[PDB]
Amino acid sequence: EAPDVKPWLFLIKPYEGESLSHFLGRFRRANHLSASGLGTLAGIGAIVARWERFHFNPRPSQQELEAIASVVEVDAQRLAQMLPPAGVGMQHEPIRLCGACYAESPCHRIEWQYKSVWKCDRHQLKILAKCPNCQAPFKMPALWEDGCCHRCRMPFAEMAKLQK
Amino acid sequence: SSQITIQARLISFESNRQQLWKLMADLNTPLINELLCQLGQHPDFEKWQQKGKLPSTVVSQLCQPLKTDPRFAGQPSRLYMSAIHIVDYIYKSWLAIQKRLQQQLDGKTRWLEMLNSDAELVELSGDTLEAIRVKAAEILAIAMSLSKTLFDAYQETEDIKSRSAISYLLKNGCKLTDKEEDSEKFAKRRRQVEIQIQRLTEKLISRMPKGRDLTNAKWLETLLTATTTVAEDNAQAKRWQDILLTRSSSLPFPLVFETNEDMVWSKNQKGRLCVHFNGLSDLIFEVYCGNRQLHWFQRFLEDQQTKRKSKNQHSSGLFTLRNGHLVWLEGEGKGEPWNLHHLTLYCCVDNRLWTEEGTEIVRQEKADEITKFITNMKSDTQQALIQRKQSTLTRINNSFERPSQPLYQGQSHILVGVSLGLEKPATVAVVDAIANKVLAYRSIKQLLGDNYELLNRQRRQQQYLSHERHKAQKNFSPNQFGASELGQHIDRLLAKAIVALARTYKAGSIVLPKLGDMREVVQSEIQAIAEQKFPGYIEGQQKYAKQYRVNVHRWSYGRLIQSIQSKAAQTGIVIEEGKQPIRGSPHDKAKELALSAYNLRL
Amino acid sequence: ALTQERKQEIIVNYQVHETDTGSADVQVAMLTERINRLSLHLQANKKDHSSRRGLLKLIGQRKRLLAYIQKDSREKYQALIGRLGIR
RNA sequence: AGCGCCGCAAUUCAUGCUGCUUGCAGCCUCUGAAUUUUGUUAAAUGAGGGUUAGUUUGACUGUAUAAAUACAGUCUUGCUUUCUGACCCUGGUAGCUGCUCACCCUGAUGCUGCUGUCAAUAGACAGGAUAGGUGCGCUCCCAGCAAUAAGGGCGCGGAUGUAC
Ligand SMILES: [Mg+2]
Ligand SMILES: [Zn+2]
Ligand SMILES: [Zn+2]
Repeated sequence: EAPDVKPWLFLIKPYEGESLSHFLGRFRRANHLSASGLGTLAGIGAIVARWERFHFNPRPSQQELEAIASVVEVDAQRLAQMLPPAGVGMQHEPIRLCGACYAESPCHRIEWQYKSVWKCDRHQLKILAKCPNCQAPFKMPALWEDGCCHRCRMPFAEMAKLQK
Repeated sequence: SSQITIQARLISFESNRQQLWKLMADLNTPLINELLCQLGQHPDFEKWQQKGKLPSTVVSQLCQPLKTDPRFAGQPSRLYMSAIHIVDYIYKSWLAIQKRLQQQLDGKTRWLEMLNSDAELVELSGDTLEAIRVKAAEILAIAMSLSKTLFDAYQETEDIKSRSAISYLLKNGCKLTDKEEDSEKFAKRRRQVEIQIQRLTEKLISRMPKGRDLTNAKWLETLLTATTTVAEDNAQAKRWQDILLTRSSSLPFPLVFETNEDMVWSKNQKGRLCVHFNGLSDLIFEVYCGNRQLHWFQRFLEDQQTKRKSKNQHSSGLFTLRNGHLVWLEGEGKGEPWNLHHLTLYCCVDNRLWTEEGTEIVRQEKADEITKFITNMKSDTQQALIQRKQSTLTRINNSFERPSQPLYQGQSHILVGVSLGLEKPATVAVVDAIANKVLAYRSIKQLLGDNYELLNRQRRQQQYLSHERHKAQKNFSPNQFGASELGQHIDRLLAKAIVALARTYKAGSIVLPKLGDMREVVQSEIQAIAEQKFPGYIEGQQKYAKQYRVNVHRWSYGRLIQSIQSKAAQTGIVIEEGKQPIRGSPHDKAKELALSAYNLRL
Repeated sequence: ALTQERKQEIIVNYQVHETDTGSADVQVAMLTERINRLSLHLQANKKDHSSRRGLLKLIGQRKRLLAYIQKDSREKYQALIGRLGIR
């Protein structure tokens, strides 16, 4: 062993509005974990691959968030802030993006999936629901490694000027 | 199980059939629907669920003001009475189901609390395992019904040592065990109980009895709504879809005639047996039956004529006919419904009333029951009830002069055990219990004899017809069929074979296993395994052992038990219930089932 | 089934402009024609569960489109449902 | 290949047979059990759809008998089903109407699979349950298709505030 070392893992700081799908994707990339791997590591199994698609029948339970809060050092109350608050309706399929936010903070925001959200009040821009250059839909936020459209390679920060 | 049904087609000219159809479909079934609706809204409905019992008269009281409502007013008195009986039996059924399910949920919730692992039992007792093992040995030596006695002992003994010792003693099947607890087999056994509690909790969200709307007005108005109106949200549109997919009820509720003399039999000049019903004597229906049942319908006239010749000095309490159901059977093709559908009468008879010796059995059963009633029962109408009971008790002594057939005599020491299994539906052992020897085994193949090929046919058709339905569903084709009638045929062939063997060896009884609810056991066992194998993957869990779970849901152990009970009662062979051992082959299970039922006689 | 002439007449009547062929208003007008004809069919053909499967799809499709239009503009939405005769 | 079924053959055996001693000891023809092989000119299974108020499976009484049942007489009705035979089909003419498809890749409990005249394209005509593969059959396998399982890729047009 390395003497006086504590068993450790690569951590990531969650951004102020980062979605759980985006967060788990970064944590998985930081540790080169497959989606099945993190679920086995937390012991919740295939559930992680389901959450990364925003498939929330059922929602992330107290048990499973506290389980993920054992391998991720982020506490379960902060993990619950990566999800819609109680009774806020959300949509999983059309993945959406502000772009002007992504130039400031490279994360998907869970509020971009709310059924009540359509503009960024900070930027006063209509949030995108597909790539404005090539019309390809955005991939699940767990897969936003490159920070660009997977088809035409336009960076999300440039898509800010193609909004509203 | 001496009650059986015999049936016949009822034939009449069209205006009689049309008049009856309109009474049933336009008045009687709407009345039943209204009674079901009002009864499900009654302020005592929630306390009826707690008792599990309906008040004896509440349906009759609700029907009284409806008998003169313009929606329902046009019916004979016995059709209102029939509607009352339909509704009353529906809720007697439904409240009995809910009551037992609730007791099951409460019982297993207590078991989940008192199912503690030895690691938990060490902390919760504060004693070493050997110390609680000794304390369990004492508590067993006092409780020496043992299971219930330990469940009784657990509740009020707040002493956590004895309470834990009872928990340890119950975990092992009411006995001591030296061997160590396999922690994963315990965790699985705990998980099974949680699944069972959850599945019981879900079954207790049963719907109230839905009725039969034959107009389907709700479907058409929902169609007009959903096509011309914006849905306020997804939940309204889903409720619209759920209505639009609901299939229409074609047929009214049958009529029920609980008074056997409300069917009045006659023979027309063309020599055919005829019947008319109290309140509808102008509608003569002609009996069209198989000869294999004709002797019953002839008996109904002879019983009626006997009591008329004696000026009612006989009792209809010994009439072979018990009650009738009047049913429309769905016809193939097209027409007006009174022409398309076939009017059918189902008569309950008690098979014992065929013979004179069996009638004497029923007479004593009637006399004891009525003498008990008259003694315990002691208003003007309640005194009239006593007088009718006393008239019955007097008149059942008058004989109908029925065919004499000496009752079956079976040796008390000879038993037939019937092992029931998923792979081998029945296996029998004839045991001479005082000799402790098997007189005969028979396999499933020997029981079916020349019919044994039907058993492979059933398996083959169940596969084939399921796949043809699966293919037909994707086309929205109506041609969806199944093997239920072949399965019923097989169970009746087995029942006759088992009883014939019992007669041949002069067995005193047939022993059948208390299987319990095999489907909920298997379903919770497999789910507990699958949740370990496919953690967090529901579809993987549901695919796991899917065909075994299907096979267990098709296993017709209840239908086979029922067929055996009926055939044994018709020959006067006693049915006994025993515990089927899990060890051994179907032959050994049948032997030990038989011998345990003998030893369990006390 | 729908004729090309009735189809193109729906396009022309609900178009936002002469080359608009796919705005949500045109889509709900197309679906409203289909739903009206199929409702008349199912009133007569209750056992046509194959065709009933289509209705539940078509009603859902129009429900999603109208909900989309309504939160673009209640003025356009209310005007549109009034023209189509939808409550 | 895999899986199910079918018989075949083989071993062991008792619910089979033999015996006096009636509880035991032999045996494997019969009648069965335990699943062990194997697909053969074998013996068994075999699933395209449809067609009768079809026949036999009854009731009572007497006689006989160890039950099981059997014989004789009288009466008889047609219900709801399960098989075995035999026979008929591969449908027609108008309406209404769903689903599917820009295109490409993968291929699903997807679709199709018979015979023989004719016939390059196209299918028609006449046969017909012998209907792709094995003893038989499958959602398996083979061949073609696959838009009408899921997915993935990627055009121009409309729309682009989450619907498409
Ligand atoms: Mg959507
Ligand atoms: Zn923004
Ligand atoms: Zn792009």
